[PDB]
Amino acid sequence: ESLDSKPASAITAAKNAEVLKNLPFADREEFEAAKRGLIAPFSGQIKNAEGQVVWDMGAYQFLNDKDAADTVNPSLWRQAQLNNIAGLFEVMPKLYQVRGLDPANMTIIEGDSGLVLIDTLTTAETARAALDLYFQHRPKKPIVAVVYSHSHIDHFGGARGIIDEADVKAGKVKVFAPSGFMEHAVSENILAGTAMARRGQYQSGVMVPRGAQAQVDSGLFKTTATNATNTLVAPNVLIEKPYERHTVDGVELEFQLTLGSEAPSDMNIYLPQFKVLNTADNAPPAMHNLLTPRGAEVRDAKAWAGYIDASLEKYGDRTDVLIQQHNWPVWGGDKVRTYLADQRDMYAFLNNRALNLMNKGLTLHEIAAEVSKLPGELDRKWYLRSYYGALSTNLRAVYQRYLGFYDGNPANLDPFPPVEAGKRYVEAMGGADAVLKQMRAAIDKGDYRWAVQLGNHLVFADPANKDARALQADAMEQLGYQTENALWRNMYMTGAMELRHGVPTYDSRGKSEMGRALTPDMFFDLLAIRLDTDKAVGHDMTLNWVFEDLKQDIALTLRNGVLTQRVGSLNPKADVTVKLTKPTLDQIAARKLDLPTAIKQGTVKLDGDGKKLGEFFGLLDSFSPKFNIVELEHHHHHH
Amino acid sequence: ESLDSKPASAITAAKNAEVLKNLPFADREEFEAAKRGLIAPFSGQIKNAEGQVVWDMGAYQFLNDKDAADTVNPSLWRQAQLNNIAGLFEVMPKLYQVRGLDPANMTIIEGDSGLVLIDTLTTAETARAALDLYFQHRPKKPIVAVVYSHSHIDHFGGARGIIDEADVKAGKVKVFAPSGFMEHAVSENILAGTAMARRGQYQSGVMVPRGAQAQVDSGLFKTTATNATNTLVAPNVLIEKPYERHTVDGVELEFQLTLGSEAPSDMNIYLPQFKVLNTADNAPPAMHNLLTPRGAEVRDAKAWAGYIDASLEKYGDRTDVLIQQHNWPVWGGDKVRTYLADQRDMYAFLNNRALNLMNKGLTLHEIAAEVSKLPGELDRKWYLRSYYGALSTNLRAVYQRYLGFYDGNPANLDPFPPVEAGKRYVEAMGGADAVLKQMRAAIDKGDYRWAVQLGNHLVFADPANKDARALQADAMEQLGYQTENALWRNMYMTGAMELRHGVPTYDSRGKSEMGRALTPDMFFDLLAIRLDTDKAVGHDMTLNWVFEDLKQDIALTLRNGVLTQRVGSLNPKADVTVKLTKPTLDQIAARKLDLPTAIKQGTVKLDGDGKKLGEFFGLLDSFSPKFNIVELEH
Ligand SMILES: [Zn+2]
Ligand SMILES: [Zn+2]
Ligand SMILES: [Zn+2]
Ligand SMILES: [Zn+2]
Repeated sequence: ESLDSKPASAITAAKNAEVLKNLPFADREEFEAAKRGLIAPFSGQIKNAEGQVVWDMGAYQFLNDKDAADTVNPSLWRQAQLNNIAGLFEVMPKLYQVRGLDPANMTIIEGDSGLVLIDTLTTAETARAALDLYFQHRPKKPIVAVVYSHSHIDHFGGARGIIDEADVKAGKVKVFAPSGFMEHAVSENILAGTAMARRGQYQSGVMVPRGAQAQVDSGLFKTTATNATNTLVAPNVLIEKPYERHTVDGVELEFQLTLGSEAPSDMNIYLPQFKVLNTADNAPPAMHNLLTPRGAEVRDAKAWAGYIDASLEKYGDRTDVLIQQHNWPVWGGDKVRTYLADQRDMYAFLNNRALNLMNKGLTLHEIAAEVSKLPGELDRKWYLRSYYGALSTNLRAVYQRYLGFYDGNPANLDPFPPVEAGKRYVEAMGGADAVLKQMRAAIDKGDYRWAVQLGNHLVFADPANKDARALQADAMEQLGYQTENALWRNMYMTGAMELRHGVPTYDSRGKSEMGRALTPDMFFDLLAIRLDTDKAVGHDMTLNWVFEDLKQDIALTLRNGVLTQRVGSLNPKADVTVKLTKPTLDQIAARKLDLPTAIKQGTVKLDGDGKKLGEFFGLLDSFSPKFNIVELEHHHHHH
Repeated sequence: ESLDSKPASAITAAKNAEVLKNLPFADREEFEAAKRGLIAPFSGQIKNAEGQVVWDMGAYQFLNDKDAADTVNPSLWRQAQLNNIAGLFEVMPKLYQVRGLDPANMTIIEGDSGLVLIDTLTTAETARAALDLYFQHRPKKPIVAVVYSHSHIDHFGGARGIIDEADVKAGKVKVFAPSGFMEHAVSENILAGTAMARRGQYQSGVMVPRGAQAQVDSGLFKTTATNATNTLVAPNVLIEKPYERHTVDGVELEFQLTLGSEAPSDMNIYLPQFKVLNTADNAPPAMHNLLTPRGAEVRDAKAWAGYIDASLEKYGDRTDVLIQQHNWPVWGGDKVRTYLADQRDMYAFLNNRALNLMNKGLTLHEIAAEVSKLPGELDRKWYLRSYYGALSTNLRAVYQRYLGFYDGNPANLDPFPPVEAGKRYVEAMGGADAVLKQMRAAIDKGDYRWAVQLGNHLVFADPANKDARALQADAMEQLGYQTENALWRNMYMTGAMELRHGVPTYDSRGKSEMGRALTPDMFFDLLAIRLDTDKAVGHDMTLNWVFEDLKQDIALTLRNGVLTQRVGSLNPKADVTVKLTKPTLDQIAARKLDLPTAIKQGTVKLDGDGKKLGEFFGLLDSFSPKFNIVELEH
């Protein structure tokens, strides 16, 4: 059994050939839209400080001016080609966009004295690159203001690389963000940080080679930035009312809060002076995720449809061009009004259809199996295809939002862990060889979906079974070859690769500077996650923390291996009281500055039992950024 | 193969016998607490208008003064006994509680002129009964004010039976509720209404007989009310700030918002004049659900722990007795301070431990499998046992909240529907007979957990396989006999019963009057759910609605079988414009008043294509309250 990337099976090739026949030949419409306003193309590379590649559009040349290969869904191939169109774009005079230099776009508005930006891209490196491409064709001006459209890393991530933290803290640079920005940005990207960043590798397929038999696109972007720096700079002005009008450097900004739709902290930006609506990631030219593969809170499709309709009503009649923080604009009022109506209907359908079927007694997987397509004319639009969000996943996500993972059947009340279930199922099926025979029967039949279910049990029962791994990877690859969903392709390709070759050595948060924006409260919330309860039991203690810089008191309590904190108060009977600054704390937990060294230097001043502070830091776990996904967890010692 | 309730197997009996040996003998402490302040006991029956039984404490006599049977977990049996203590209770002079006459409790505060209530129970029938028991021991006075502690049916459900809708709309009666009350009450109880009410029958085990081999308790209550009326009356004062002080009829009410913890719209009520904290359902004497079996939005354990700590700081030093909207109070500042600290730690552990393991790469079921108990002293408290919320479920729920149902493994990206998976698994295992052989092996071994997994595939592959159904029910019954979790027992017992005898004829929302509180916006949100997309495709239309009573305009749009609405606006080119009142609309959709009849009467006035309005109503589905859970649909 081979570990090599197999060609498309006859079944796969035939399946893709049939997709070619049934695609809307409306063609060039989105190509003309993606090309319109192109000032300077980009096909090059973005490198980091150490000369490592961060971004590379050149890797995708195989897509340009060529027809779809048998190993890639033709509809997916079309989207991939559109996403190859990168560079600096002029929407209108004074209104620019840098697209395809990062997963997200950067909107640049030319003000009276400087520049007003909508989003800062994913990394410092890509943010800098995007701004440099802009400065190659437009005069050098300072950044006067920044808008964070939502709490997603691809929008706030590159902030520090282009703006100064001190200028934001001073109010010199206005940084706008929707209600609940930090809370949600830190929960998603920091608190559940390690899990998300790793799961995200499957979503983007970053470590998978670029080619017709591997990584081709990610639906709303190509892939993610490698070997780069994620940053976080807290906003200065928060959008709290449903609508807020603010003018900065002679630029009229009209914010529409869209909380709990695409992101927990989210908003649209209307530009009155331009007759342009920036729909952030609320209406991209593909079905978005109600539940993201990387892992984040469920999204509300009802609210999402409501917010879209609100934009269509409030701005639809005064918008000449719709711009987004992913992909190309939509030109002309007529087209924008149709687009928004179509977008709204898609989210409303996802919600209402699932609730209709839920109330009929259908469970998550029954619902996903019964709704095969978008209704009426929605199935005929290019901008509504499941390139990013999957119809099945989104239907399952509505079920999750309203009811949860549990289907109501008590036989599913207490599922076994994958290894325990794997061993039992393999035995029940006649042992390893019997499952391998059935896997081969399924692959021959072209039932790749069943073969992956079969193989997963075997791989989890015995990760040392090489035939099981090769067959599992072969079936996933064929599934990836067939899928129109870019994210599903990426997940399947990553899975295939990791089954065959193991997990590649890469950490998305390696160079991450997001921990700087963290308040002491946020910081202790992370320590509460890091704390090893098993080790911490029998070590009840109270630690008081006084931040001389922030004039903030935190009462930390460790009880029964559980860490809780109180902001603004101090415990009178605290085992220890720690006097320091936020920077000093950062260094100690990041293992940059040693504890007795800080006491020696006088940066840390203790009152009471200092041993207790040392033992507290000894109870904290350190999360490895690598973890097995397609096979069981790498243990550690012998079992 | 038999359809009869089997006795406990030797394995089951032995397993339960061992539980008896290892339980905290702190006994009487919770019994003294549950009995304290009992004015008048209740063991009787509550009946509806038609003389049908609604509530019956008498059905649980088997628990009283008897030791746990073979067929019931002893820790569960203890809880069941405590939950049998029902009636009228005095916490303090002017402060009363009616407990065990409904799933929830009713708090009665005696004001200057009348009564100030905290919650109205689940149904009109139980609310009335509870208030009558109170009036048998205390003077007759009017209800001056009502507090809805949260958006749960067991708290707002009996409102109409004890208060007047007109008095609330007029401001004569003050009705307090936390921020987002109606939105969340309607979403949970109405929009996902049918699914929730039906799933709830498994959670409560309402249709399962009461006995040592069947329904015994529901952890925070006995079960739910049968053949009764759920009501909904909209509040008139909404608590929007984190803390709000309001005084009504000389009663000082201090509200603490606890949004997104136990319920999306939720709050605690501090009573300054009494030195009493009402923790609603935020700190009951059992682990609560982060994910409810009946189906609702995930709960935030982080926020939940944060809110508890905030109560402990803000009121802990000024509280003599803690009262709750389920179960008995906790007496004395020292005990209340320990309780709240314990409660907070439980929720914080659930969140933090799961996040710790999530970041270690553990998936939902691996996390549930690795954490077997609460840490340190938390495992030693009676009030922290998994009688209601399950530790496994709650850990799985934290994973759900942060990451979702999908574990990140692409082999689980597109699971087959139960029938398709059932057929494939059964075939893969050597066909029906081979699975039955393996099921029998599992049951003999006492591996009931594996037998239910095996049998589910078979029952879904062929629901006509009688041996598969009987064996599946037998295994679930044994699982029910073993469990400390009351909710899990109820679910297993309901499953067993329905596998053996099919779905009983009962609807929890049969007599429901909740649709009255619905705004036209809310009403059209329900119609959007009811709309049959398949039938509606090719019937694009625009319908304008003008409510003469409310002075509200609604623009309805049906496009590609998708129903959307705009509040406060009208479409100029609408296919039809409907002029009516909210009451008139209610009757048409409830099929009480016919369309041409309303036009004849002049209650419905049309402008444009009236045929289109008739075809619109023809596109609406009607949800049957009955649906198969433990076998394939119908
Ligand atoms: Zn986004
Ligand atoms: Zn984005
Ligand atoms: Zn309740
Ligand atoms: Zn509740």
